[PDB]
Amino acid sequence: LARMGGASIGRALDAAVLFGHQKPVTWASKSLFESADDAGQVVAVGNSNGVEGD
Amino acid sequence: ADTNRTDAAALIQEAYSDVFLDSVSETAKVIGTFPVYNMGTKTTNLPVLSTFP
Repeated sequence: LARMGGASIGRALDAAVLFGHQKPVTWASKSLFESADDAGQVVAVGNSNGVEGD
Repeated sequence: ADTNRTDAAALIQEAYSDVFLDSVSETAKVIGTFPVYNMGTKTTNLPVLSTFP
């Protein structure tokens, strides 16, 4: 349970920073996904066999 | 009027060869491939973690 308690907190921090999952409302910064998404810096992978470069 | 192979026949022994004679071979692989545990009884229990916080 000591190993489990520690590891549980590390996982919850990553998910907040990267994707904003349960991000504290007092964190004024955008999460990494949200920062890119609001900037429009998003690339969709395609199904072109790379003919579309995607 | 001649001594042919059918007359000489009792004098004509055949030979034997081992060139195509092999035993079976052990082809089996799982005991060589995977981990082996020596059991001392019919059953062993193996506990595992299932869920966490």
